[PDB]
Amino acid sequence: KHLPEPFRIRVIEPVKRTTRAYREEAIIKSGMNPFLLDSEDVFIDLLTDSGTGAVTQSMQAAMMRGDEAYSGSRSYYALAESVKNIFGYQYTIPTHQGRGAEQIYIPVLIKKREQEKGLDRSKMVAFSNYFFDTTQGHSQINGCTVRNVYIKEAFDTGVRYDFKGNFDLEGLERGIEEVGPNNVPYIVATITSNSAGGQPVSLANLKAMYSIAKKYDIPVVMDSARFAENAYFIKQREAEYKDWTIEQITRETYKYADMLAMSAKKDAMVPMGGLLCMKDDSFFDVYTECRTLSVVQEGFPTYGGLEGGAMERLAVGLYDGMNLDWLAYRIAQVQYLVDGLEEIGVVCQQAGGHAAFVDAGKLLPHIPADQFPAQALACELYKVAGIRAVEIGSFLLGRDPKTGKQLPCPAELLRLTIPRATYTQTHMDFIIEAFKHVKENAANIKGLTFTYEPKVLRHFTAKLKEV
Amino acid sequence: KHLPEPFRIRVIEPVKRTTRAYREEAIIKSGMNPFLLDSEDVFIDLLTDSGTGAVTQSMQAAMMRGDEAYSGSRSYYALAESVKNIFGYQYTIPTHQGRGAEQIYIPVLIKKREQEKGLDRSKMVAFSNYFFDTTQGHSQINGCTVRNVYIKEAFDTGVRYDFKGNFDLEGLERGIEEVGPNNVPYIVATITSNSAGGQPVSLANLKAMYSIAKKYDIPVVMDSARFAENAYFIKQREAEYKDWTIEQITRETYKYADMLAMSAKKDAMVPMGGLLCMKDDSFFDVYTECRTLSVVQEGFPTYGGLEGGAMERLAVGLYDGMNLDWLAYRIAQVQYLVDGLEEIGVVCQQAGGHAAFVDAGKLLPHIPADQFPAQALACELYKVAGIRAVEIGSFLLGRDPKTGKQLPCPAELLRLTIPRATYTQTHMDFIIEAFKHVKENAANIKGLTFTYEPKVLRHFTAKLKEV
Amino acid sequence: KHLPEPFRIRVIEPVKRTTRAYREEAIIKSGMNPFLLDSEDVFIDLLTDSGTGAVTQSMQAAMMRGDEAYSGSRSYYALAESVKNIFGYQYTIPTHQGRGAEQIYIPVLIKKREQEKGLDRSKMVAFSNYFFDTTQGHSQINGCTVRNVYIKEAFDTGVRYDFKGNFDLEGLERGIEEVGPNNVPYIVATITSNSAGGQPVSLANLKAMYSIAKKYDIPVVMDSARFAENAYFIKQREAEYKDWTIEQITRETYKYADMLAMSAKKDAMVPMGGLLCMKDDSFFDVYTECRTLSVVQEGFPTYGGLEGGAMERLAVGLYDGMNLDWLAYRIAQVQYLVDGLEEIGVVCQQAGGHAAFVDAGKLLPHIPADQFPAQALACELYKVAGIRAVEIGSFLLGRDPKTGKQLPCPAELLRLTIPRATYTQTHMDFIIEAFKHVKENAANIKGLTFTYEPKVLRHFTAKLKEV
Amino acid sequence: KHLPEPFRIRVIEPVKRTTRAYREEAIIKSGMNPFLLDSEDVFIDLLTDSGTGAVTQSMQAAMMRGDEAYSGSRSYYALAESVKNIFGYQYTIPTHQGRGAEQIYIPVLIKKREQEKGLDRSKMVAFSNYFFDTTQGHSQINGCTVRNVYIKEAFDTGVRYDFKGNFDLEGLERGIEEVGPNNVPYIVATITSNSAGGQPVSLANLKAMYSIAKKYDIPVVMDSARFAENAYFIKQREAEYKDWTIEQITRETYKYADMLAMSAKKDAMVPMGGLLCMKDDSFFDVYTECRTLSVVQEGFPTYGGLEGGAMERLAVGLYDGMNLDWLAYRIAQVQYLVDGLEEIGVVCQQAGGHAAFVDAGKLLPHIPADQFPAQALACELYKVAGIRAVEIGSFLLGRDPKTGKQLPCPAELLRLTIPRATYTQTHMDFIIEAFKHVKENAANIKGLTFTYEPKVLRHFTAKLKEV
Ligand SMILES: [Cl-]
Ligand SMILES: [Cl-]
Ligand SMILES: [Mg+2]
Ligand SMILES: [Mg+2]
Ligand SMILES: [Mg+2]
Ligand SMILES: [Mg+2]
Repeated sequence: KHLPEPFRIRVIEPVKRTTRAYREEAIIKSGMNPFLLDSEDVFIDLLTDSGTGAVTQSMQAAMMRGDEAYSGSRSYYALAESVKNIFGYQYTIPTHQGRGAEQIYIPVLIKKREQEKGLDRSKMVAFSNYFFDTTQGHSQINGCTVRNVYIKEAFDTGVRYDFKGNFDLEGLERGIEEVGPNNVPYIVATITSNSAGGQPVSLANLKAMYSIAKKYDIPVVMDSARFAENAYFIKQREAEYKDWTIEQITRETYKYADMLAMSAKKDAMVPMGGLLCMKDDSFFDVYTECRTLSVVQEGFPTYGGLEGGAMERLAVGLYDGMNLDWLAYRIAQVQYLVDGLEEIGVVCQQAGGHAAFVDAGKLLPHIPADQFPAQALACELYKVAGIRAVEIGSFLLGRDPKTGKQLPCPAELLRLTIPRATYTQTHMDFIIEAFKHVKENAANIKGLTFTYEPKVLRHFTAKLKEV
Repeated sequence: KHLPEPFRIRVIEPVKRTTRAYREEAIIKSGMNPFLLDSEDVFIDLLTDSGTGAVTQSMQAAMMRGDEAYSGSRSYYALAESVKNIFGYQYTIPTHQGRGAEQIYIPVLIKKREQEKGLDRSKMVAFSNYFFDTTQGHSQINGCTVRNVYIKEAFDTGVRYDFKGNFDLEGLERGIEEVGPNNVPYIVATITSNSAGGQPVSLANLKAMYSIAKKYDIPVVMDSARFAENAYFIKQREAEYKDWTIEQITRETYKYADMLAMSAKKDAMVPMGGLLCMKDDSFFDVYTECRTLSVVQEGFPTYGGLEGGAMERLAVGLYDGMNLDWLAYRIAQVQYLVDGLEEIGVVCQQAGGHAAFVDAGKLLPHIPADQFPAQALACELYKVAGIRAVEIGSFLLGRDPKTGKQLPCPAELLRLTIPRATYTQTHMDFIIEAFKHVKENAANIKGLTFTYEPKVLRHFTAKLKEV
Repeated sequence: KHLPEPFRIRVIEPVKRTTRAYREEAIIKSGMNPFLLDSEDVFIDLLTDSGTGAVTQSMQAAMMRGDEAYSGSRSYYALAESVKNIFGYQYTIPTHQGRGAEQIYIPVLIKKREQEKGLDRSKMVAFSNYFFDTTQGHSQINGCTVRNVYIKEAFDTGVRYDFKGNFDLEGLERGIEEVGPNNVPYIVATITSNSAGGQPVSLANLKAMYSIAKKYDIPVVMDSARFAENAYFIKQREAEYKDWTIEQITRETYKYADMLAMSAKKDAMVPMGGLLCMKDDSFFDVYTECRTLSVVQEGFPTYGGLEGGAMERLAVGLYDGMNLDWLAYRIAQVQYLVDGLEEIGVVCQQAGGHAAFVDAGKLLPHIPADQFPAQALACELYKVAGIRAVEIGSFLLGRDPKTGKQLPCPAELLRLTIPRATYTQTHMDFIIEAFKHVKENAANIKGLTFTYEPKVLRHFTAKLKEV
Repeated sequence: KHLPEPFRIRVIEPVKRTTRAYREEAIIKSGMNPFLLDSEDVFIDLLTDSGTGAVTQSMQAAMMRGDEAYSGSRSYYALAESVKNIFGYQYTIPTHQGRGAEQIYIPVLIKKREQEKGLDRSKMVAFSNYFFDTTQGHSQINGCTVRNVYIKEAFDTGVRYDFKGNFDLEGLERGIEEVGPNNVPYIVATITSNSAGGQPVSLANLKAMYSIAKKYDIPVVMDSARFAENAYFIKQREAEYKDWTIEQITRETYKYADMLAMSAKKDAMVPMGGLLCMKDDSFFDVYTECRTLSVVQEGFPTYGGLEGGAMERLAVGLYDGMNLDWLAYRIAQVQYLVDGLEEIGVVCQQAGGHAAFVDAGKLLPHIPADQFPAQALACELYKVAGIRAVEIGSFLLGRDPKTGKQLPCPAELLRLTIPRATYTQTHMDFIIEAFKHVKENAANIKGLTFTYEPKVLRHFTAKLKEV
C-alpha cells in the first residue's frame, strides 16, 4: 500500500503534458538517447534521485540565513553542531564536489597505517559490505585493492532476508587474516548497502563488524548517503530497536565507525554538498590531515566551499531526513512501484531501496544485446509515457579501450530511481501502466545502432537510430 | 480518473501522523470543535481552499523582486501589465483586505447611476447569476436589494447540465424590466458560479447577459475568483471554444463585463490579495472614484497596500493559474473525490467545483438537528482520519438575535473543500476510506451539546460535549 | 556623527543613475508632481518610511516557513508568542489593512464604557499625548472628539527637552475632570510621539499617565509603530533606565497600557501588517469584541488575513527591531541629516525622529503660497539630485469643499523621511549637497500652477506647469 | 570621492558591536590569530572578497527557479545562454569546486598540442600577463613551467600607468620564440591582472596579444574573475571605448581569446561556482575533452554539479555584474580606502583594484620579521576596531620543508580586500580611523611567538602569544 504523504505540497515546478507525436519527434531529435532530451520534455524523470528531491520549508528558508565568512562561519558551526547532535561526531568537514569526501580520506588513511603500522602499499586491501563504484574507484587508484564481503543472501532474489546489506562477518575476519592486518587501510560500511538495488545493514551486524575492526585497530568509515533509510529498516526489522526513534538508532549506529563520509544529496534532502566527519580525538590527526589535504589537495593552495546558506540548509536537512513518517512514506512508495511492476509480469534482476533494475533482455527477447535492448526500452518508455530511465547494459558498458570491440555484458538492465518527495502514487501507477503497455507491444520495439559515437563516455552524448 | 500531477513537488511542509488516542484527546481538548484544533494536529485540512494552496517556483521567486515604493512601483506596473495582457483591462487597483474589492465598487456604482440616471436608492436592485454571500452582504448594506437569476437546472442534482452557473436570461430581462433600468446599479457575473457547489457559466451565456446589460447601459462586474476554472469548463464543454487556449477564452470572456472584482486566493494561486479592475476609459471615472474611495474609504486618509513582492507574485500567478494541464488536473481531482464518495453511498446535497456538501443528516439520521449531526460528523472524521471539515448547518446558523432560540436549518451539511496542488490522490482515497468507516459506524456516533457558547459567531470558538 | 552600519549588506535593489536632462524630462512628463514619477526614476525615495525599509536575513527566511491554515496556525502562534514575550500581552490580533487596528478598537471601547459606565456619546472625548491623524480620524467618526494633551516644550524648537512627546499630566487630569470620566472612552499613548517630527515619551511620564487612567478606570491604548525607538530614547535619556536593555525597557513600558495598537511597517521592520493586542484577562471581553468585530466589521462575515509567512516574519521582526546597535545607528543617521541641513542654513519648522519638515516658504521666499513653493522645491530637488520628497502645504491642503477656494495654510513644508536600513551616509551627504545647491539657486526656482486638478486628493494625481 | 550607492539596501545581516575588553579577550582566545575568530566577533571582515559579496534581488530570486535535472536542465541552458549573449561563447561548462576550471583545461591543452604539434612536455612553457598562484600551481604540476610577461610599469608604484596589467608584447613574442611555439601549451590572459594589487589590461593590448598567439596557433585562455571591472577600466581609460557600454566592451574583449576560465565568486556576484567556456567550434574537441575529463577527472566516473538555482543565479549575476553604476561605485570605494590610508601616512607596497597591501614592517619597524609584524598589526586592528585582515608575510610563508627553518620574506604585508556591496563609506572611514590609531600607538604594539604551530598551513590554525 502506498502511504498518504506526511506533508502538504507547498511549491511546485510545472511540467508540460506532451503529445505522443511530440515525444516521437523529440526522441528522434535526441538520437534515441534520453540523456540528450531537454528536462522540459520529460514528464517523469527517473534518471537519478541524487540531488533531485524536494526540500522542506525550513530547509529552503535556511538558504537565506547564510554567513559567508571564509572562517569562523556561524553557518559552518550550525552544520557541525547538527553532526555532533545527530551522529555524536566532534569533527566536521563540509565537502562540495559532491561524494567528494573519499578522494580525501583514502590517501590519508593509507599513509596513516603505513607510517604507524608499516603498511605495505603493494599489498594493501580495503574491505566493505559493498563498495560504491566511486569509493572503489578512489581506492583502486593510490594502489589499493578492494574486496566486497557481502552475505550469501545479498544477491539471492529468490530468498527474502531482512538485512541483505550485512557484512559477511567470517569473510571479513578471514580477509583481514589473509591480507594481514597491517595491510588493511580501512573498512567501509555502506548504509544502506548498494548491493541488490539497496539493502539494509543491521545494527547487530555493524557492532560485530566494528568489534572485528577494533580488535585489529582498523579505521572504519561509514559511507552514509542513506543513513536515515537504514535506520528506518532497523526500526522496522531489527526487533531490539522496534521502539527506538530514528534519531536514537542513528546515534547508536555511529558508535560503530570511527568516521563518516557521505553525499548529502540522498537522505539529507539537499541538491548539493557532502560531509567527511570524525567521531572523536582518537581521530584528530586524521581530521587534520584531511582538512589540510582538502586545501592542498592539488599539491598547493586551492580555495572552495559551500555557501553559508547551503550549510544552514544541510544542518536542517540532516534532521528532516530522519522524520519517521517521511521515511515510512518514502520507502513504501518505492516498494509500491516494485510490487506493481512484479504484478504485471515485469521482471527485475535486482530491486531494492535505491533502485529497480528491469531486465530489458527478457522483456524484449528479440533484440540482440549489441542492439541495446535496454536503451530501446528506455526510448519506448519515453515515447509512450514521457518517462526517462537510464540504461545499465551494453550501451553503458562501452568498448574495450584496446580492441575497440563491444565489451560483453551479463544483462541488459534499465534502471529506475525515485527522486524523494517529488512524484505521487498517481505517477507510480502511470509508470506501471506504461510498462504494461510496453510489455503488450514488446514484439514491435526495434533495436538500435550508432549514427554518432564518442570515443569515451558514449552513453551521455551518442546518437543512434532504429534497426 | 485522477490525473497525474503536471508538476514536480519541490517544497513540502511536514505534517505529523497522529495516533487515534492522540486525536481523541485533541478533539476533546478542542471542545468537539475542529475550529479550535491546532493546524499541526490536522493531517488533512479541508477547512478552506482560500489562500491555502501551493505556489509555483516562479511565483515564489517573485516575492524577492519587490519594489516597495509608495507610488510608481515597478511591481504595481507588472501586476497591471498582467491584467492588461490577460483580461485586456487598462485599469488595475490591487486590494489586500482580501475579497475586499466589493466594499469599494458597490457604493461607487450606486452613486454613479443615481447622479446620471436618477437612480432611486429605495428601489435599487442588483442582479447576479448567484451572489457570493459577501457580495450580497456589501450590497444589502447601502440599501441595495439583491436577486439571483439562476437557471432551473442550477440546483437540480437529478439532471446533468453543462453550465449550471448560467444566468436565467429571461429572468434577468424580466427583473430589470420590473425593477426599472434606472434602479439597477449593477449586474455581477460570478465565474465559476457559487451555486450548487460551483458550476460554470458559458461564454454564450455571458455574451447574452452583457448584451442585455449593454442595452440598458448597466455596469457589469465579473466576480472572478475562479476565472481559470470557468475558462477550463468552457474549453471542455462549450463546443465553439474546444480548440481555444485558456488565455484566448479568458480574453474573449472579459469582453462581456465592464470591470472585474476578484479574490486572488483561489485560481490566482496566492495566499493573499485581490483585484478591482476596469476595462477601458468608458469606466475611467468609476476607476477614479474607486481608487479615491479606497484611500478615504474611512472618511479620511488611510494608507495600506500589498508589499511589492506580493504584487510581483500575483503578476505571475495570474498566468500560472491558467495552465491547461494544471486546471485539468485540479478539476479532475475534485471530481475524483466526489465520484469516490458517491460510490460508497455517501449522499451530498450539492457538489461542484468549489466544494462538496455531504448530508450529515442522512448519514447520521439518529442525531437530532439541534444536536448538530454535521458537527458530530466533523469530529468523527477528525477522530478517525485527522481530517478537518466545516459544518454548514444548525451549528453555523446560530440563534435568532431576538428570541435567543436556535434558527431552523433546511439541512445539516458538512463542507469539503480542496486546497490547490496541496494533497494527492492518496489523500483523496484516505478521505473516501474515512467516510466508508464513518458510514459503517454511523449508529454509534453521538450528538453534541454546548458547554460554552459565544453570543455571536459561535462556530469559531464554542465548545461542546457528547450527549 | 554617522555611526557605521551594525550589519553587512546582503541583498540590494539596483537603482539607475540618471542624467539631469533625463530628470528634467521626467518631471515634466510627471506634470511637476513627484507622486507621478516611476519608482525606477527616483534615485533616493524619501516619500515615506512606512513599509519601505530593509529586512534582516532571518526575517526574510521566515516568509518561507508559513502555515496557511485558516485557524490554529503555528505561524499565528509564533507571532502571538513574540508579543507575549516582548510586551507581556496575552492576546494578539493580527491586522493586515495596515494601521487598520483603530477602526476596530475605537467602536468597541466606546460601546464598552457606554454599557458599563453609561457613557454619553454626545459628550465623549478621547485623549492622547498626540493623536496620529488616522487615529484621530477613526475617533472623530463614531461621534468622538479628540484632544491632544502635549507639553509646552513639545513644539518649541527653541528649547531642547529630552522627552517632547510627554503627556501634559495636569492637562490630562484636568481634561478628564472637565469632560467627566464616564465620557472618556480611552486614552491613546503614542510612542514615539508624532508631535514635532517625532519625539520620545519617558517611562516616568507613561507611568504617571497610566496611574491617572487607572484611577478613573479608563482604557489605555499604546499606539506603538515606533516602540523600539522610544525604548532607545529612554535608555539614552532617562537616567533610571541607562543600563536596561531595549527589551527590558519595552517590557516595563507596556505595563502602563491595557492594550496596544500598531502598524508593523515602522520599527517592526516589515512591509505590511499590524497588531491589536490585549495585556491580560481584564480585557478579554474587549479582545473578543474586537476579534468578533474584525470578522463582521462590515456588518456580516468577511474573511481576510496575513499569509503565514508574513506572521512568521513579523514574529522575528519584533525582535530584530529592538537590536540596540541597529536603533543607535538608525537614529544617529536621522540626526546626521538634520544636523547637516542646519549647518548649511536650511531651516526646518520641526524635525524629529519621524521626519524633517523643511520650510520651503523661507527657502523660496519669492514664490507665493498659492503657487506651492514646497511643491516647487520638491521638483527642484528631483531635478538636481533625483530625490523624491512630499509636500505638506497648500498643495496637499487642497480646496474648501464648499467654496472651491484654496484653503489657507500656516506654512509651506517639504517632508523628508528615511526608510530604515536603506540608504547610507553617502546618500545623506548627497541630500545635503542637493539642498546646498537649491539654496544657492533659490531665486531662479519657479512657482507652479495647475494644468489638471482632481476634485479630491489632488496631490496624488494633479499635474502642474511652471509659472 | 566615495560615490553614493546605486541601489537600495534590501536585506541585512546583523553584526554586533563589541567592546574593546571583549575583543581583547577574543583575540587571546584565538591565540592572536584572526583566522581563529568567530565570524560573529568580527565587525568588518576584510579576509577576502571571494564569494562574500551581496547579491541583487533578481539574483536571489533565481535560486528558487531551479531545474535539478541531471541533464538537459533549463537552468543549465539559461546559464549557457547568458555566456553566449555576454561573451559570444557557444560552449559552457559550469564548475563548482570554485576556481576549479584550471585543473581541467590545463592537462587537456597540453595533450592537444602534444598530439597535434609534437609538444615536448620536458620543454613546455606557458605564458600570462600574470598567473594567479592557483593557475600557476596547476600548470607547474603536469610538468609545465610558467612565465609572467608583465610590463616594466606593472610594479612601479612610483609611476602612474593606465593599464599596468598589460602583457609585455615584445617579451611574449621573445618568449615563444625562445621556448619554441610547439612547446607553448597556452597563454593565459588575466583580467583584471592580479599584479600590483589588481591592474587593468587594455583591449588594444589584448588584441595585440591574441594576434601573436593566433600567428603561432597558440590557445588563449581568458582568466576572468574580474572581467567586468576590467571592462570598466577600459571604458574609463581607453579613449577608443569611452562611449561603449560595459556589455559592448566585454563582447569585443572576448574576441581575443579562444576560451575563458573563471571563478564566479568575484565580479559575477555569486557565493559559489565557476565557468570553463569555449568560443566556437574551432575548440569543440577541447570542449569535449574538458567536459569528458570533468567526469572521469579522477580516472573514473564521479558525479557533481551546481544546483539548478545556482546556475539560474549566475545566469543573472553575469549581467548584474556588468551594471555601469555598480562598477563605478565599487571601484570608487576601493580607491577611496587607498587614498584615505595614503593621506594618513600609511604606506602600501602595492595597491590595486583587488587589494591593498599595507607595509606592516614600515608601520611597526621595532618588530623583527621573525616576530611577524604584519600578524601583530592584524591583531591590533582587530583589538582596536574589530577588523579582520590577512597577513601576507613571514607568518604565511612558513618554514622550509627540508630545514624546518623560517623562510626569508621580502616584506611583511597586511592584505585588505573589500567584499562587494557589503560595507559603506562609513566603514571605510572607520578602517582609516583605525589605522590612524594604530600608527599613533605603533611603538607599543608587541611582536608574536608560537605557542602552537602546525607542520603545514600554519597560518590557518597556529596560536601565538605576545613577546
Ligand atoms: Cl528560517
Ligand atoms: Cl525570478
Ligand atoms: Mg563561501
Ligand atoms: Mg508597501
Ligand atoms: Mg491565509
Ligand atoms: Mg544537481
